[PDB]
Amino acid sequence: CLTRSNLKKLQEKIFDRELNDIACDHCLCSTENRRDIKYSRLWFLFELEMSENWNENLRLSCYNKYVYSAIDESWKMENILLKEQEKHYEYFPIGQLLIPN
Amino acid sequence: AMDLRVGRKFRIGRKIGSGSFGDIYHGTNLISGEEVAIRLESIRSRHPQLDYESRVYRYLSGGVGIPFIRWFGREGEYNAMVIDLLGPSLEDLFNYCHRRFSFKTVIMLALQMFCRIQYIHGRSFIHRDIKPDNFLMGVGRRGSTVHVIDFGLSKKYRDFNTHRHIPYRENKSLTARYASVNTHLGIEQSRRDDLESLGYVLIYFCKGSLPWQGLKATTKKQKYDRIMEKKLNVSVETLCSGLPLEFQEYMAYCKNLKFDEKPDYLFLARLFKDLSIKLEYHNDHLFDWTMLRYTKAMVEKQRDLLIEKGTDNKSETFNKIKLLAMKKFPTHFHYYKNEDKHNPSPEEIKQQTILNNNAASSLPEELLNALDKG
Ligand SMILES: [Zn+2]
Repeated sequence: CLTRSNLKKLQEKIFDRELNDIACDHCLCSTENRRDIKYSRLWFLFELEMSENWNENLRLSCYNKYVYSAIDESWKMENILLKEQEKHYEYFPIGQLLIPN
Repeated sequence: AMDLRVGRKFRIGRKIGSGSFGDIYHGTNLISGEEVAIRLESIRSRHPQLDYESRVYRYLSGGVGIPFIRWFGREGEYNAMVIDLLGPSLEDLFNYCHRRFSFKTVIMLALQMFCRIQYIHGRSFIHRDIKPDNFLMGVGRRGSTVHVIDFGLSKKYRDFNTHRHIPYRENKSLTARYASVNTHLGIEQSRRDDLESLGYVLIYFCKGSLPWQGLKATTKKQKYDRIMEKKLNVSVETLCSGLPLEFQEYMAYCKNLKFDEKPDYLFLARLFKDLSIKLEYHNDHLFDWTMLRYTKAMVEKQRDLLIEKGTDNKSETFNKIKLLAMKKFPTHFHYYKNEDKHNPSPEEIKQQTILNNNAASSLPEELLNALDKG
């Protein structure tokens, strides 16, 4: 079931794996970058939008692998970059997410 | 234990947002793997609204920028609403850009907000709660599209079988920062009040503050009174001092609207769209945070290059990164001047471009590759 105590234990382990279990040389994913922002949304929902390999974004390649996939190996997340450019929405230049070497 | 699910289709992930007396969680569809946002509201709340706005989203379904509800229902102690994942709010992106937006971004944002509001009005609804926090960007390829959330205070302003407006009322209960002047007076909220509130947000974007902000008083009641005394007293010209005249013309138009008359949305669209033409802004879908996030990422990866072959700082380092991006896109970044009490011409605004082109940053060897970037 879904209780308050269940949500606490779920969030605790996530932030434990979020603190010191994300092991990559990516700059945005680094712990130093998260100290910079008190509003975690700007990091988790805006800066993880960037792509290091130009295939998956950081929330899929780095976060999903170290935080979610470690808790549950079967935890599924899709590649939102593979999605279509839907007609109603304003055009999104994908070049803004691609990190230049 | 570590597998908490909602609606038997979505699993709960990390906590991303905390609404008033409510929580927002990132989630994924168990079958397709699509990312979703999960809103949780406890049943033991004095003012539940999640069920109500759940009905509103589904009624406003099929509109651009209107979050499609994937599932609503009850889960144990909580009411659970599941929508498609959205990016940060404009208030979040405001803080990201250190609470100052370029003239370009403001106009680009204004043009998107105009359509969002008009659509909601076109479905016989008014929002009644317009603030930067209620506008979110999408994630992925929806990142350019502005979305609208929080319809807890939303209300129908007209019947459906007939387009007859709600009657004029008073003493309606008085968000003090962006509320309409008539909202302070207890007058019923209308379509005009939404657009007026929107104007307060746009002016707030340019200046980074409002006249009623930062007012002091001994008795706390006087604190609230001074703000109301401020909104009614301040003239439109003073309100939009260092801004282009288009802003003043907007606020003057909205405050002159009758209680029941329909706004000229196309006029508001053209008014700022004409301004962007004067300011030589192009439709390239490049916001301030877009270019800042890119420039920041471009600079930081060059660190690794230097190494292999070798909180006070944040206000200083962002300033260095903002300046470098300002040099890279000199035509895009135009800002409001604090000193100015007059409405600047497009020339003075386009004068900043030359200044941004002839700008110098601190970083040496790093900027050398930034020159090599081209
Ligand atoms: Zn990484």
